[PDB]
Amino acid sequence: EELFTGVVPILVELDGDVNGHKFSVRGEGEGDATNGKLTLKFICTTGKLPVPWPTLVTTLVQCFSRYPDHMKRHDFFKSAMPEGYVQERTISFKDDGTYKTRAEVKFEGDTLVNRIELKGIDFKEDGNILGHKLEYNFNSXNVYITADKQKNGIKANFKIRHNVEDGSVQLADHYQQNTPIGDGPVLLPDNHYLSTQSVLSKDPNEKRDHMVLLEFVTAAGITHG
Repeated sequence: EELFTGVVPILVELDGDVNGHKFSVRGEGEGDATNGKLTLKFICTTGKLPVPWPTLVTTLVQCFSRYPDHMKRHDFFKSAMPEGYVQERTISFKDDGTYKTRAEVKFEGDTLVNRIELKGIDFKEDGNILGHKLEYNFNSXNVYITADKQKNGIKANFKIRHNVEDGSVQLADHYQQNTPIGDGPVLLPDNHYLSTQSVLSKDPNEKRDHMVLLEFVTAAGITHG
């Protein structure tokens, strides 16, 4: 019965901890899955953020992807709602540290809500992350999604290339698992991918450390006939 017909509003709240630097982020926006489009505004609610906003983009809602008319049959993310789903990820940054995230994504009335715990261990103090040496952009990936028979959900891995201010690239190898919150009702997709493209900006008026994030996601990689 998985119904994202509207433009559904979105809350994101993350609580985080990197090398003992506690912090909290809040995101409000809206998303239209019909058009694979979404818009979001993230504020760090503990003053200054201790890492680059781009490292958090993956972590900070794949229910919003456009799945073309013939591919609805393979949209786990939606199928799993409103009960929702759990998205766990381990993100290792080559020659630097690591993130564990665990996050619960679900409806709460009108709103789609993504609540996340993130803990980052052992990052170099003059590293590219801890030292905010990363360009404020985010390059696009086509993420491959594959059914997990056993845990009754999906998994994914991919390497994000973050651009560094000196002209080099910071690898962030992502590994991800999703598992529904409820029991009984979900769609397990044959492999396919999610092309996802992102634009980071700033609000002219916003005093707090923040990110504006526009984002466009469509699914493809099944074809038929």
